[PDB]
Formats: sequence, C-alpha cells, structure tokens
Amino acid sequence: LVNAGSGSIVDYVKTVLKCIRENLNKCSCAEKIYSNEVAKVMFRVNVEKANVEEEVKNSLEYFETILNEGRIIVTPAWHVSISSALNRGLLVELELVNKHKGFVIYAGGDDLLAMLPVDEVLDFIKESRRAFAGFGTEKLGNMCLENGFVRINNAYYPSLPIVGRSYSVIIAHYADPLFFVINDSYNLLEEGKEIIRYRVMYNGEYKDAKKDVAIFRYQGLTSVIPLSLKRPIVSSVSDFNEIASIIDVILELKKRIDEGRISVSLLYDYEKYKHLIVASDEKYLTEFLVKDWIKRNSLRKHVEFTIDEKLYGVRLTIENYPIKIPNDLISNIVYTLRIIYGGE
Amino acid sequence: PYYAFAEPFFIHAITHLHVGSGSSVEEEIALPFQRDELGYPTIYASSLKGAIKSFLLKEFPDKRDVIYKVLGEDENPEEASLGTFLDAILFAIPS
Ligand SMILES: [Mn+2]
Repeated sequence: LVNAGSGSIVDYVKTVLKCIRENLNKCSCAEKIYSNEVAKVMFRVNVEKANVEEEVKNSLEYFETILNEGRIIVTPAWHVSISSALNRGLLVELELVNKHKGFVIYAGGDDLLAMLPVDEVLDFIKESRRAFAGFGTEKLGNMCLENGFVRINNAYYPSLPIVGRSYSVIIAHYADPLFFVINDSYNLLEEGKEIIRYRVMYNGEYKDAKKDVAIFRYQGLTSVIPLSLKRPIVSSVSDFNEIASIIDVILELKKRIDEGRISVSLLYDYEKYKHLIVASDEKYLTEFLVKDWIKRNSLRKHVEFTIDEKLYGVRLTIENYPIKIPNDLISNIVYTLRIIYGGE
Repeated sequence: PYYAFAEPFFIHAITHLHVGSGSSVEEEIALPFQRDELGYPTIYASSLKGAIKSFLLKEFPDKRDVIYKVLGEDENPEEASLGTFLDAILFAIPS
C-alpha cells in the first residue's frame, strides 16, 4: 500500500496506516493525517469544498476493510490488468517454446502444455519461469521483456513477478500411451504442488513453502527443484535473477558432465557425502565437502564450479505420499540430472 | 540340454591382477578388489566377458562374426548372446 503511491501522498497514507496501527483510534488520529490534507487543500488557489469529516473517515475505512478481510479489494481494472498481463506473458512463452524446437498443445496465459526434446527442457524451464516474471534478455518477436515489465516499443506493460509457477516434466518414450502420459503429467502437477514443502526464509526465518517448484519424472525416478526460495518470490529489482537459479546450476553441471570434465559416477556417488552433509552444520565445511565430492569426479583442473551455498539446509518435505523424494536439494539436483540423461 | 557346451575352467593368475569394484561403499582401500557375497575376492562375469571378448576380437580378427554371435554384437545389437559367463569363484590363493 505505502509503495503503491507516487508523490507526497505516500506520507498521508502511511500516517493513516499508523492511525490504523495497533487499533489506535478512529475519530481521534483523524487530525494528524488531516493537518496535512487540509494543509494540501490550502496549498492551492481554487479549491471549492471539503468534507474531510466524511472523506478521511472513508479513506481509513477502506484500508480497515482491506486489512480486516485480508485481501486487496478487486475492481475491474485489477482483473483486466491481470488478464492482459496473462495474455502478454502468453505471447512471450509462445516464442519461448518455439525457441526450443517445441510443439504447443495448449499454451494459454497462466498454463502451458508443450512437447520439447529432452535436451532443452531445462533451458526452457529456466527461461520460461524467468520470462513469466518479466526478467529476460531476448527479444521474442516485437516484445522485449524488461525486469518485471513487458516493453513493447516504449509500451511498458506489466507482468506477474509475484505469481509463482510450478512445472511438470515427463520424460516419455514415444510409444508410451498419451492417456497415461498426460494423466501422470497432470496428476504430478496437481498432487505435488499441494503436497510438497521446501524450506524458505522470508523476514529472515526458515519457514515452509508449497508451490513454485519443478517436478520431474522418468519412469519411476522423481525430483523437485524449487524455483524461488523466497516467499515474496521477488520484492526488489535484485531478486529477479534469483528466479530459477537452481536450474542454471543443474545446466552448468550437465555442461561439465557432457564435455567430459565430470563423470556420471557423480550422480551415483553423492549418497555417501549426503549423510555427512545433512548432519553437517557449518557453511564452509559443507562447501568444501561438496567441492571434494565433485573433486572425486573432478569438474576441472584447479576446481572452479562450486554449489552456491544457498542450496544447503534446504530440506524438501512431503505429506506422506507415494512420491518418494530426497529430503535435500542437492540430491534432488542429481536426480534431475539422472532423469534428464535417462531420456537421452 | 539348456546349454550346448559347458566349459568349466580355472583362471591361474600369472601376474598380480586387479579387477576393481564398482560400489558407492566407502571402504578403507581407495581401490579394492571385487568381492563375492562372503567378502572373498571374485571376478564378476561382466568383467570376464568384457575382457575375454575384447581379447578375442583381436586374436581372431577373421572370426569376428562367430564371436559377435556367441558374445553379442557391440554397438547395434539385435539379439541375445548365445554364450554365458559365470562369475569367477576364488578357488585357491597362495599363502
Ligand atoms: Mn489445481
């Protein structure tokens, strides 16, 4: 609310909110806020009438309703803005799919149902989840998304940088019956997003979180990759890059495994380090531990690719479902690698 | 006769041999030998087959079709191999 204003008006609204703060008063704090509103009407030369009695009371009553109910009161402009941004993000994702040799079955606004090669699925997931939040570097036709908005030749249309987004991936044999393939895709993307909890901190406190993940499945293997690790998934221009940050790590690691700098034994050798590292309790200890686990399959001479130290302590939970999952994000990273390869 | 021929044989080590273990087991030795279910050293017939086949494909460069038939084609297989290797049991060790 206080940020929604542009101009000296923000002072009035935040001091009203302070009058709403801690059940402070009505009919009483309507002076401090008013000794500025009347100041403002006297700050001009042609004002006609003021019923500040009614007006500041209604202005406080608005925010009081907002907070008591607990939701921004929706007006038609809200709906048409969300829907327009939905369609524009859809236009972005249409050429994001086409950027990765994909075939759209249904891409409409919020959702998506495409078919891509098993090779560029991770790239597409990353770039799509970022473009949904208006954060990208490509021109996608006539549309050049810019850090939370959608620039279209000087037109800055909004985006959905607050809305999370889940992702299901089914690595399927071309002879697999599409009935069960589509049903498994839908049932993962439904069950899992409601049923999984992964560690997140907002306000500096390790809490849980449910949506905005990426589930993978390969004929029995499953993995989940959290996409935000922040509950106001972005609130600054800073956190725009944090989106899908775990995915570029998996992409880099797959970039090392292919070129023959790491051996796929990496994907079968993390279990022994996992006991040590999840009971481990210091940062740089676990840092060196993963560095040397990789440095038994080697990544490089004079190692250069470490895991970015935000990935540890992240524990993924599940509400006791047949979907078995490792309780930690790095084991899920390596299962995502197993699932991607298993389809190549 | 499920099997046409049965060729039991001994494997006398000429030098010291090292068939490595494939395992996520953390052991003391960095590179241990292959172990059977009793912890004795053994040679997985996977390793017997791979090595003996890689050798035969060179000693007898003309009969590569007989070998590819009895021990399976390499890069584009259409059929099951006709020969089977049993895992090598330890039989006697020098002390
Ligand atoms: Mn749903």
